[PDB]
Amino acid sequence: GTSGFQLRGLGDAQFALKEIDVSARNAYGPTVRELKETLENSGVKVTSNAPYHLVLVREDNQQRTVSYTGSARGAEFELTNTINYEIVGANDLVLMSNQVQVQKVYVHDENNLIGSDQEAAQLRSEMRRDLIQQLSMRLQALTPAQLDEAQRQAEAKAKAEAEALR
Repeated sequence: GTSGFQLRGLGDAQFALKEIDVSARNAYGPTVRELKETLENSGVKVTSNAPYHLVLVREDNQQRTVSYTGSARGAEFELTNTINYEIVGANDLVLMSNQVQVQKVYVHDENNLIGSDQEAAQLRSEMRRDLIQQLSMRLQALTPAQLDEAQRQAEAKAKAEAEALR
């Protein structure tokens, strides 16, 4: 009677990358924080020792008036968020760089002439979702091959300039 058999029920899935470092450049914000959480909770292990580094360079957040499309006194507010990040491989060399953005608009009522300004901060709670959901996704559509080649071609270019000079 042999019973050298294991169980089943593997729901875990494999990804391209399996380890990645979550870092930020110049201070730190919520974005880099939720990144680490979302990546960890998606099975990804985040280490300091990862071969590829995600570094978020800056986080911008635009509040401005779009004015009313007409001759009335409506005029709502629009919010554009821009999160810049870079993919650093080896030698502190940049493999690729990208920024993600989200554009929301605020509901402005005449009765809420003042309230709309106070409510505008309430959206901010939800804006926090947008960034992470869409930002994270790029990390799934990056493959080790793209990262490896991005280093290689960069090494060639950076060094080629050195060989060209003198």
